[PDB]
Amino acid sequence: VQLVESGGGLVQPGRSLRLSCAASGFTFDDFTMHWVRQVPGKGLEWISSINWKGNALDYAGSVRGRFAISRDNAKNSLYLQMNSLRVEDTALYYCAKDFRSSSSMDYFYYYGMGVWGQGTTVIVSGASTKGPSVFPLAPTAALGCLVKDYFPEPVTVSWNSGALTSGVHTFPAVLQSSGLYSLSSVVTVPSSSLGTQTYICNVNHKPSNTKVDKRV
Amino acid sequence: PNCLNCTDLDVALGRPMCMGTIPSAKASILHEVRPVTSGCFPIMHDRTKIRQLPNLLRGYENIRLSTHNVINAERAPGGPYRLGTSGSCPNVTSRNGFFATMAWAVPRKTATNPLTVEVPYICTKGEDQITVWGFHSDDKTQMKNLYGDSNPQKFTSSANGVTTHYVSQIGDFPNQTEDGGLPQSGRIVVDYMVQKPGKTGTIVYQRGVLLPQKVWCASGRSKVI
Amino acid sequence: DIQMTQSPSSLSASVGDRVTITCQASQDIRQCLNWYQQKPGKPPKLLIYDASTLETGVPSRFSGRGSGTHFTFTISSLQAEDVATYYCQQFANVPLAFGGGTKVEIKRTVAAPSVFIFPPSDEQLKSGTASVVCLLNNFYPREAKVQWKVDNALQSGNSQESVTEQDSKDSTYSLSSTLTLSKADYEKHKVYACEVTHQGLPVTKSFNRGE
Ligand SMILES: *[C@@H]1O[C@H](CO)[C@@H](O[C@@H]2O[C@H](CO)[C@@H](O[C@@H]3O[C@H](CO)[C@@H](O)[C@H](O)[C@@H]3O)[C@H](O)[C@H]2NC(C)=O)[C@H](O)[C@H]1NC(C)=O
Ligand SMILES: *[C@@H]1O[C@H](CO[C@@H]2O[C@H](CO)[C@@H](O[C@@H]3O[C@H](CO)[C@@H](O)[C@H](O)[C@@H]3O)[C@H](O)[C@H]2NC(C)=O)[C@@H](O)[C@H](O)[C@H]1NC(C)=O
Repeated sequence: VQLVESGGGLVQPGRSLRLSCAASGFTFDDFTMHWVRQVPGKGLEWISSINWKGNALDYAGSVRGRFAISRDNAKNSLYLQMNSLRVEDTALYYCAKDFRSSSSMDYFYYYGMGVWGQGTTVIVSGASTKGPSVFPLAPTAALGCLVKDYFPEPVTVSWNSGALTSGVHTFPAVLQSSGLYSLSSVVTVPSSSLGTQTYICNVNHKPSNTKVDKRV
Repeated sequence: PNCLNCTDLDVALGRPMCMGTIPSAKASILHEVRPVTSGCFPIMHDRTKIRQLPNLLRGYENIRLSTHNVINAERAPGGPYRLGTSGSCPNVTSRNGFFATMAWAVPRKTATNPLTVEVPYICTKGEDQITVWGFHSDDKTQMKNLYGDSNPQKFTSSANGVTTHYVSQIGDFPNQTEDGGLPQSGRIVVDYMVQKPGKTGTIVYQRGVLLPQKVWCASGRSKVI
Repeated sequence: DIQMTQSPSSLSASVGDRVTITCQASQDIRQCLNWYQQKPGKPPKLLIYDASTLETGVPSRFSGRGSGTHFTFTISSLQAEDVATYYCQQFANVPLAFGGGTKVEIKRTVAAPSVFIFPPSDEQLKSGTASVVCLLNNFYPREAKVQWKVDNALQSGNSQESVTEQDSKDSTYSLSSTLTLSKADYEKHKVYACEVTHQGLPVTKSFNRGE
């Protein structure tokens, strides 16, 4: 069972955007589908829920009249068309499967949400996208990369292109006084592996299309 | 039958929580000239003769509901169908339920031709079989969400030589009377056809049909006062 | 609307302790509650549904109990990988409400943080800004005081911190302090030192400009 959220990014307040949830691994047209957002730092907030058909739609009050939920049982995709966006729509939007194949058709088709996706980041802001600057951290030993001056969140840092995950510490971003973000990523490596071992960090910022991933 | 809250027509419809052991009696009193359901999904009862179903049932000394479904509703003509439930019909294990006598053949969406179904006499050698059926109809925009047709749907059943017709209603639904009290968008019409021993029943239908599952097997005669 | 008053707000307990979380409802839901665990920065996994039944694969030390308006979630023996933010959620009414959440962290021994220092790189001083980094790695408790010292002088307001969550294994934290200066200010002083204050370690890791 997989749930993949896509389409989240930087948008103006009041404009439109649409997320897509591509499902696979189970009979999508039998279950009711959910939407839950989580603004960074706070907890889970339910957005909307569509049943196995498109006949029944439920909306939380904060989004009623602005958002629209839909689904395609052929291409097993859940949709959420958000309109008249507000800055407090900035959150991490989760796509959720309801465990029960309840053909309620009236009410109560929502239950324990068994399966969740990894979410997509939505930040409603009228600010400038800024592409990150990647600086190394000069060195059992310890090394890392420094990513400075970027907007908005998030950013992805990989080490040895995903092979090296042991002893990795990627710190939460710090919103600097200028309005840009700055985090750091370090990994502890033995002192034997300075020769014969090159350590490389994968820094990618999708809003600025600025990946070019560089070596330490 | 020691069961609670549940009216006589309510048991006659197979409403959840009103499945129960039906005793036999050789004398019966008639106390409801207008049988009333306090439970299951809202019904436009006067559209058909459905009100006289339980009073017809008591006329038989021995009455019992079929243990197995008369048909399996998922593979009926017209594409695979889901089996319907509802919140107005609380199943003690699930906030949703429905009649045990019928099924909601709701398509997985295109206009369809009239579909024909024969109904067997699965009941025993001599007991008269009452077959209960019906159709749902909602307003225009939900008929589109539910079915592939916002036009009125055609229905007709035939058994024992009695050939009836029906046509569903869209919009302007009467308020919700004699139900579970939860605000719905659509309405339900219920009718029954009786099948003599050995004979079959026929039902021609379109989108919105309620296919039967549990049919009555009634025998004997009970005096009525 | 039904408000989920989840409690506690945040707790801490040693490994093996009994952890208990209560969730009240303002109105009767009667079974339609279920508990989620937050793997940090990762999805929610369902542990308890219908307030007492146990999900496929989740261990036996997790238990839920309650009905009506009072519900109880209990971890019989707290483990280190249980560090998470747990959420209750009622699905008895058409609007869905999630509890405020409870942060779970491990009470362990005192761990001394490994201290390293990183000067501003050749690439960064090309721009005209200097960012000096001091790493506090794998320590407990969370509280730690680090003060920057430039040519034997305390700075204030020139740096920012970022702490990782408690790691699923070894139940420690890791801290990053980022001293930021203009290149005009970085080449006016020479010795940069990082003085930390913890229980396990006064310790200073310093570097000289370009050595
Ligand atoms: C409350 O609703 C449930 C769900 O409709 C009713 O339970 C039904 O129980 C029957 C008893 O034989 C189950 O039978 C078989 O289960 C398999 C596997 O799910 C299914 O594929 C077969 O078609 C057959 O029905 C059945 O699981 C279950 N119904 C469904 C649709 O799964 C129950 O009778 C209702 N009333 C109560 C519990 O009072
Ligand atoms: C059953 O019918 C419902 C319509 O009935 C009324 O609908 C109006 C909604 O505007 C409400 O009536 C109010 O009544 C006051 C006097 O009692 C008026 O002064 C006031 O202005 C307002 O009109 C009320 O909610 C409701 N009352 C009653 C007794 O029904 C309709 O809304 C439902 O959907 C329908 N339900 C079904 C299942 O068909």
